Amino acid sequence: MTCDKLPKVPVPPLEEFIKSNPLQFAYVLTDTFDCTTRVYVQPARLSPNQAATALDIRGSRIITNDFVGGPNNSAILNNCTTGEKATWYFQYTNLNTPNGSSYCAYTCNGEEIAEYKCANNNNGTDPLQKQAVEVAKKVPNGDKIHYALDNCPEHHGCFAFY
Amino acid sequence: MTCDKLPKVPVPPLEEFIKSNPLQFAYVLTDTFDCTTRVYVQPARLSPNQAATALDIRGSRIITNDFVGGPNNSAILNNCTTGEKATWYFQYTNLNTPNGSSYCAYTCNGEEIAEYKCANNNNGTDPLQKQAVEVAKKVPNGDKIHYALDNCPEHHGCFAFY
Amino acid sequence: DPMTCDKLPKVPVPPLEEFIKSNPLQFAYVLTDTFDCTTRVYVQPARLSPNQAATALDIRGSRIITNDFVGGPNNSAILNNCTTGEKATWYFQYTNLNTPNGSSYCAYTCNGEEIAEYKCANNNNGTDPLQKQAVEVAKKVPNGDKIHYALDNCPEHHGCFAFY
Amino acid sequence: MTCDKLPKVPVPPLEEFIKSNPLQFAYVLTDTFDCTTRVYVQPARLSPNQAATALDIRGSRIITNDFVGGPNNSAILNNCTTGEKATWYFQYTNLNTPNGSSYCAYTCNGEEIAEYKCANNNNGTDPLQKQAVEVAKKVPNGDKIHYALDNCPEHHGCFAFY
Ligand SMILES: N#C[C@H](O)c1ccccc1Cl
Ligand SMILES: N#C[C@H](O)c1ccccc1Cl
Ligand SMILES: N#C[C@H](O)c1ccccc1Cl
Ligand SMILES: N#C[C@H](O)c1ccccc1Cl
Ligand SMILES: N#C[C@H](O)c1ccccc1Cl
Ligand SMILES: N#C[C@H](O)c1ccccc1Cl
Repeated sequence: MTCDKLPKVPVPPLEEFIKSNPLQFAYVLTDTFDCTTRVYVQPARLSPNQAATALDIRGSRIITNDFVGGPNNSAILNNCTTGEKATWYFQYTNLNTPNGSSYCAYTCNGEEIAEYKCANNNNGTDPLQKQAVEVAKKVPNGDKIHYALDNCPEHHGCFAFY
Repeated sequence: MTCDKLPKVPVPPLEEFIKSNPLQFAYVLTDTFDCTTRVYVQPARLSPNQAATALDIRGSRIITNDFVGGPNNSAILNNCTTGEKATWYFQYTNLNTPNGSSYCAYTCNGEEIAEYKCANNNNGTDPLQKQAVEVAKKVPNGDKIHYALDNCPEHHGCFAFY
Repeated sequence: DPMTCDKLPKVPVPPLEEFIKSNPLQFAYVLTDTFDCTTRVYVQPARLSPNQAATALDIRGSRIITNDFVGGPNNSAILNNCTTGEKATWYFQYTNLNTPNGSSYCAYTCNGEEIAEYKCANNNNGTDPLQKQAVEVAKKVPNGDKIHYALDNCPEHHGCFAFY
Repeated sequence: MTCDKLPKVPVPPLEEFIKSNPLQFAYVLTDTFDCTTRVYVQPARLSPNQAATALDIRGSRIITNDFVGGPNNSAILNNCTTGEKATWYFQYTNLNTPNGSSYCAYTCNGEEIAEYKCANNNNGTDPLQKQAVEVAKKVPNGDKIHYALDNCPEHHGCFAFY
């Protein structure tokens, strides 16, 4: 019921995320991540630190964050444009089931939730995702968590991009 | 000698491209693909057509194109914002060698080259890439082909994105 | 250097007289194909206009698109399409009007962080160095890859310099 | 009473016409210039001949004519689309009074009036315009001269254009 107290499941291996690509966010907190597709990328061959990268794609705009594993099943995201760091966790993951992939992740401002991202590739049918969203919405600031896919731009022949 | 007569090698399996991710374009024709990172994405689980997607990323800007195989070792790209189609070929591919990946790809305007993209993840050291560029530069419009990675924006903690 | 449309420069809108003294201009770079082969003429408000909105005329042969405009906050102009009633909020990336080498500017309207339309006008055959740097910057924002040179393969004139 | 004998007042300086912009035609002869707004444009900076241009605007359509001074207080118009020439005169002008601007202009087919255009930006209140029209109507073919602004298309937020 406070953000610091939410579940922290192990971060799955990178290949599980790459196999899930692409995902879309069904629920988010700030309207930044509305109408958004997530793609995970392995580190560049010549990258010395070997950090993987999350791509958050909204139409023709992309947000990029390198990420590396931290303590307490955290990931630390490095905004590629800004240099800003955030500590993220998974509330749960459920990748590459026979009904597809879902997960919900979050980052905190102490006991409040600063950002929330629930991703899937199965149109929101995972029963885990339903229960996770209910829990998150009761954490302080969680009232802003909303369905992210309601009035999105029309497509021009691509399924996952517009 | 003319664009319509350039080599057209078989398109590698999608897995070989995804294993190469991310790449950058070392040589391009127009200014569009300067300072750009390419990421290949598989089709969304629920996509009926199962077209894969090419992501061309330059800072906060992304250009997206679904692609499918066509005749004569072609790929037909569908621009995801416009629905415009372009027929592309590979001049050569050399993916996932012990020295990394490279390829050069092109699209024609009759006998002229309209666009050219040479990708790698090994800082331009594949000897195939140098010979391919020297050939393409001699095709009509090919004089515009240029090194694409001078004076690109500075990074903020990520190796492959900015 | 600025990475999204919402972050582009917003210079002060010059007095309308500076635009009218620049008439007519042509668009060298645009985003959609609507404003290819296009000449711009600025018109003061009609004497009897209730709101004193000036008008931008975008002329392409025998066709015209018209937008009333008025000043808004943050150096914006709010445009009112006279045919449709559609409104849009425009800014100037830069203006360089009435120099000893003529006039140029680049203006834009955003769809949030993407550029929705772009219009680089001049009357000096695209020689202003500001215009080159501006175009390069605007192309790099989301959707800016569509910005193109607008004056290739336009219809032949019949004896008028600026209209066809 | 004959078109060739109508008054031919001096063509005012272009600046006086530009200061009057925009005008509308209250009376015209043919159907062509019903529901029409007139805007005058100076020559382009790079025009070698330095001819100004009259813009006749009717919704989304425009007729354009460069014009230059000729003998007898004439203007010679050059249609920018068709190349057609016509010799025009002013019956009177009354630009930039404290009650706004009006004028009446004409072109002849010998003794007949071929086209007539009375412009104003004061809703037709200049007494000169009334007397001019009554005179022109008595010229051969002047029976066709009519009020031009009756059943005009509805507007969408602009005063002078639709
Ligand atoms: N598979 C799947 C989802 O339907 C989807 C739709 C649009 C964009 C991305 C995704 Cl994953
Ligand atoms: N590996 C590698 C390359 O150096 C590189 C640098 C920057 C962006 C992408 C790539 Cl592939
Ligand atoms: N459309 C358009 C113009 O080029 C413009 C840009 C910015 C402010 C006003 C105007 Cl009319
Ligand atoms: N002055 C000038 C330009 O060359 C020009 C050519 C054609 C139409 C308009 C303009 Cl401004
Ligand atoms: N109204 C009118 C005429 O067509 C005209 C246009 C420009 C200059 C002179 C004249 Cl008479
Ligand atoms: N001022 C004035 C006139 O009433 C007018 C109305 C509509 C279009 C143009 C003009 Cl000048």
